[PDB]
Amino acid sequence: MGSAGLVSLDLPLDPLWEFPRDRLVLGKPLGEGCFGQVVRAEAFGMDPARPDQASTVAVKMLKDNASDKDLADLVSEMEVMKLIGRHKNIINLLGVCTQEGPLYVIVECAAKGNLREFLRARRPPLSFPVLVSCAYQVARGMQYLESRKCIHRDLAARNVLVTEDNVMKIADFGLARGVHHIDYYKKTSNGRLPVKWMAPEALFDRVYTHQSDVWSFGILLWEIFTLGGSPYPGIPVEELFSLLREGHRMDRPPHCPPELYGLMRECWHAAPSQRPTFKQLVEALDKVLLAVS
Repeated sequence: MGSAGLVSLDLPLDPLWEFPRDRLVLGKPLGEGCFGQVVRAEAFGMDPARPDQASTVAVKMLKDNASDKDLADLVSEMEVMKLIGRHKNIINLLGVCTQEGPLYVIVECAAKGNLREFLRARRPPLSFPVLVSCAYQVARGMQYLESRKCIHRDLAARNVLVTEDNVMKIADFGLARGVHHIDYYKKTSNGRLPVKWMAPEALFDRVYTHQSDVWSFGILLWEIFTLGGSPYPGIPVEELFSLLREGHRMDRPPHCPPELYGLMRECWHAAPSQRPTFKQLVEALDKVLLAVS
């Protein structure tokens, strides 16, 4: 501004999404990375009727040491989450604070952490109905993301969050273009390319599609029925590329229903046109819920 000689440029006001900053009471941290954090908060008057009613939310924000690149990435994520629309099995945007302060991106709260940590903590609770429901819910989330033309490009157990009522919420679906995104939760994190989740065409040709997300869902299924196991255990990256190029895939986990491994194999087809759609995976997993009960 020429009038004031202001020190910083402002983000544009979207009245539909703007939430009052005074109504957001910040509590304890859900996570903290080096350049970003996620704070638990109580949002008063989140819905039109029932003012002064507190609802618990997660507030995603950058720390002071973050760059303008990092802000552009968070803003890009915000704008994708504005367009995606509401669904039970994805982390939805609840509100934003863009004016007269730092950017807050208010999203749904998932108290039990990611799906990998959830499953690893419950190792001898996790019966077959619960595990098939986790797979089903993620499948339904991905079905919705496909219908709204959203490719995830990094589907894994570590990016599926879990609520207090064991609802699976897919996270990180609308990240910005690139590979070097900041971590919001922990100070030391894996920055590397998630090679063991990526489809061959995504690995070698860098072609990301809905079909390559289906490959990743197959590895997430393998993660679920190994109870948060690490894929391709003790296989180096050079050996992995060689192995995948021969047509080889991971073995069926112990005590895994044959039908579920059948779905993994079809997800792991070399030719992406032969892989099943998320609608087919939802329908197939629905049948397993009825049989397993």
